[PDB]
Amino acid sequence: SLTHRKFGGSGGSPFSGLSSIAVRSGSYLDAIIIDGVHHGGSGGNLSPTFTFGSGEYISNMTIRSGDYIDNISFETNMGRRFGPYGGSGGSANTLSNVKVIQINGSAGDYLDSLDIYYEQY
Amino acid sequence: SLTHRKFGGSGGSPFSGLSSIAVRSGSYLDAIIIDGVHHGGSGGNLSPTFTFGSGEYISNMTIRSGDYIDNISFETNMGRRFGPYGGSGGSANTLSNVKVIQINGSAGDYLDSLDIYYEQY
Ligand SMILES: OC[C@H]1O[C@H](O)[C@@H](O)[C@@H](O)[C@@H]1O
Ligand SMILES: OC[C@H]1O[C@H](O)[C@@H](O)[C@@H](O)[C@@H]1O
Ligand SMILES: OC[C@H]1O[C@H](O)[C@@H](O)[C@@H](O)[C@@H]1O
Ligand SMILES: OC[C@H]1O[C@H](O)[C@@H](O)[C@@H](O)[C@@H]1O
Ligand SMILES: OC[C@H]1O[C@H](O)[C@@H](O)[C@@H](O)[C@@H]1O
Ligand SMILES: OC[C@H]1O[C@H](O)[C@@H](O)[C@@H](O)[C@@H]1O
Ligand SMILES: OC[C@H]1O[C@H](O)[C@@H](O)[C@@H](O)[C@@H]1O
Repeated sequence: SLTHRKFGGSGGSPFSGLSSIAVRSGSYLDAIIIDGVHHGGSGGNLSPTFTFGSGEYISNMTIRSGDYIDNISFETNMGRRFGPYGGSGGSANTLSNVKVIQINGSAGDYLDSLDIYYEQY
Repeated sequence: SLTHRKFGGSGGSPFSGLSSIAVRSGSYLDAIIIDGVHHGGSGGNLSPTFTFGSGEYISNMTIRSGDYIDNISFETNMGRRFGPYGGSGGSANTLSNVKVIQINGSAGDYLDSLDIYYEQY
């Protein structure tokens, strides 16, 4: 069962465990790079790094996918855009009015899958 | 609404967006360092870095807290441990039989709070 729990007091300023995303891409996403840590192969070309500012989160994302992740694009609450990166195969799915919390997945020579954890508004 | 959606196919090796954790600790947790990104103050002492392997996740976690986070320890599904680090103040809460997805929180000079996102089995 997916949940969250807060521990501790009311002070300080909020932070997120997710800080940056880049991809390698060609016809597919060869790799996703999350907070600098590479997952996937060495093919394609490396994208610039998107670093989240304070309080900035993915609010909308379009992923093309089939057996792999073909393409990713996203927009943040601050109206900044990443991508599209990758190719034109697969089929498209969109998340809208969300707050992405975490990205897990699976990868070999390419990025096979993404598990997006998010809050749906 | 906290939610998960998977995109793509069945192949490759699993990875988590949450890759590494270290802390600065003394009496309290002065800071948590998530995938190399520092959150909190410069006091206490820097712990070694714990880095997750493919398919590895925090399965049990004990947090002592009060006004701040006093202490953290955890165990993984591969029987590895981190901590305990910090002091004996505050009171303990344990998450048992979980899969940690994300660690967010709030920090100033110390780690005021943690907001742990997880699957509860
Ligand atoms: O993205 C998969 C594949 O696409 C193209 O064939 C090239 O850009 C490769 O280098 C890359 O590995
Ligand atoms: O995801 C890679 C590839 O997987 C399958 O072969 C199909 O869904 C394609 O359209 C897609 O491009
Ligand atoms: O990443 C694409 C492909 O790469 C490798 O061949 C393996 O890791 C497969 O399981 C995976 O599907
Ligand atoms: O239920 C998900 C989400 O839906 C809307 O955005 C609002 O009603 C929020 O209160 C709520 O949390
Ligand atoms: O952890 C809070 C605080 O605890 C002790 O007083 C010392 O270890 C300090 O350096 C540290 O900042
Ligand atoms: O959390 C830091 C500190 O906050 C309060 O002072 C109490 O709950 C203490 O027991 C605890 O050590
Ligand atoms: O982190 C402990 C403390 O540090 C600073 O004084 C501020 O950021 C406070 O809000 C916070 O509670």
